Amino acid sequence: MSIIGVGIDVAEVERFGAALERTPALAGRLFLESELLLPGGERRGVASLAARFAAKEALAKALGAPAGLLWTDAEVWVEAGGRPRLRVTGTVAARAAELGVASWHVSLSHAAGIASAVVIAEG
Amino acid sequence: MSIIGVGIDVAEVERFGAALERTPALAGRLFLESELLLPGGERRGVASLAARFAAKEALAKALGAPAGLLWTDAEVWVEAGGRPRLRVTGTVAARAAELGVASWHVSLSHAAGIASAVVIAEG
Amino acid sequence: MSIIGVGIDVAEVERFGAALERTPALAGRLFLESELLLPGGERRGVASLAARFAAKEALAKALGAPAGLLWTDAEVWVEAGGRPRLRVTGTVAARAAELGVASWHVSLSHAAGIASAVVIAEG
Ligand SMILES: CC(C)(COP(=O)(O)OP(=O)(O)OC[C@H]1O[C@@H](n2cnc3c(N)ncnc32)[C@H](O)[C@@H]1OP(=O)(O)O)[C@@H](O)C(=O)NCCC(=O)NCCS
Ligand SMILES: CC(C)(COP(=O)(O)OP(=O)(O)OC[C@H]1O[C@@H](n2cnc3c(N)ncnc32)[C@H](O)[C@@H]1OP(=O)(O)O)[C@@H](O)C(=O)NCCC(=O)NCCS
Ligand SMILES: CC(C)(COP(=O)(O)OP(=O)(O)OC[C@H]1O[C@@H](n2cnc3c(N)ncnc32)[C@H](O)[C@@H]1OP(=O)(O)O)[C@@H](O)C(=O)NCCC(=O)NCCS
Ligand SMILES: [Mg+2]
Ligand SMILES: [Mg+2]
Ligand SMILES: [Mg+2]
Ligand SMILES: [Mg+2]
Ligand SMILES: [Mg+2]
Ligand SMILES: [Mg+2]
Ligand code: NA
Ligand code: NA
Ligand code: NA
Repeated sequence: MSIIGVGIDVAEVERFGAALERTPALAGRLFLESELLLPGGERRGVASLAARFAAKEALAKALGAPAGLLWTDAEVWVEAGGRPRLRVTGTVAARAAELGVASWHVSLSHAAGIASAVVIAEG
Repeated sequence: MSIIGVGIDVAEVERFGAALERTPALAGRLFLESELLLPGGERRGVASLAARFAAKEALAKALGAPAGLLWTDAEVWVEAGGRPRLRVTGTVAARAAELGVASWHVSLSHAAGIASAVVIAEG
Repeated sequence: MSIIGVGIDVAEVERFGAALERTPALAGRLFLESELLLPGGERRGVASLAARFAAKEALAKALGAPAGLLWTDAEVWVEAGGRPRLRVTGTVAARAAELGVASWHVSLSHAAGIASAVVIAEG
């Protein structure tokens, strides 16, 4: 295998929270039900959601961000140890197949009011 | 192939714009004519230029930033879909050959007053 | 080989400096003697240390951040040309072996009050 694409994205946490609050429908357009909850069942916070949004944008960049990708066709899930993972379906899986992507790698960070993500697509 | 180097760079957009304005000659030392324009023909903005500068610094880091690299020997170009790409020539191509680099991967982001880039060299 | 993990981390420089000053013992828990010095022998500054901390956090993320990793078992060292490198020992080396990691790639940046690092584990 080799690298097919890389993406980076930085989101301003305050700006992202304001966007979610402005339009009630927005959270459900960007996130699956599972992404909106913490492992315990509590509602996921704004910085953590902003990092997940950054991850989806970074994923889109790694694929050359064609038209037709659905936010909900990229899912950030979490291993027991706390590690974030990408699962792709539908439109995002189809674009990944066009490019030959077999494996996804992601990391998230949030500090100083910004949420950051890096995504590497390999295949 | 495998990874030969990775680079990251973050630039403060306001500081970068101030530098360009202070010294008229600076833009032409850092950027090719093509990089200074948008696809339509309009002049590229400061945040976008700062991200391109960050990309060139990240590229230099991926190569171990030896003396003798010219800014103008790294070019950020843009696919129809909007995706940024690196093309290397001259001094930067020669250093890349020393290390066996065959492929370049880049992504750019700008938010909250900062421009960010990640570059991976593979070969 | 292929990619085993990626990590990113962003640290607020001011917050990190305040933490070091608050607890004298903290620097020695996070850093080896060698990391606390510049090539010349002078004491390494706060932004540079914050970037090294970010690197160790990014490394931990690339390995899935299990319990039991020691800060001091990840070392940032510097090539003559100025390039940062990772050397892993003990607990961090053992976790890397569990995952099959043969090679480490790191880059650091600090601007606009934030220190950033990206780490890729390959094997
Ligand atoms: C293009 C997009 C990925 C950019 O991400 P963003 O977080 O909004 O903005 P960022 O500052 O982080 O990134 C912008 C950079 O990404 C890069 N980018 C743009 N198009 C890209 C593509 N086709 N592939 C890879 N990278 C792309 C560019 O380098 C751009 O900077 P530049 O124009 O100065 O060169 C994003 O806006 C998007 O998903 N496009 C559609 C917008 C939209 O309708 N929202 C999503 C729902 S469909
Ligand atoms: C070295 C250079 C790449 C750093 O990038 P920058 O955007 O200016 O500063 P950043 O904060 O983002 O990066 C600094 C970090 O990059 C790393 N860096 C320095 N030298 C490096 C090299 N040889 N290879 C890879 N990374 C290097 C270091 O880890 C450094 O942090 P540290 O000294 O605390 O360990 C950059 O200053 C440069 O191009 N060097 C020459 C300066 C110059 O004259 N300008 C360019 C025209 S020649
Ligand atoms: C988990 C840890 C790596 C996070 O790094 P940080 O710089 O403190 O915080 P960041 O904002 O940069 O990163 C947080 C993100 O990292 C990711 N992360 C958490 N656990 C992870 C793990 N097991 N593997 C990979 N990434 C992980 C998550 O995506 C998290 O965001 P989310 O919970 O919203 O999804 C770090 O706190 C740590 O080393 N854990 C132990 C804390 C500690 O005691 N200090 C270190 C001495 S043992
Ligand atoms: Mg963005
Ligand atoms: Mg953004
Ligand atoms: Mg820099
Ligand atoms: Mg910088
Ligand atoms: Mg962190
Ligand atoms: Mg952090
Ligand atoms: Na499916
Ligand atoms: Na040439
Ligand atoms: Na050892």
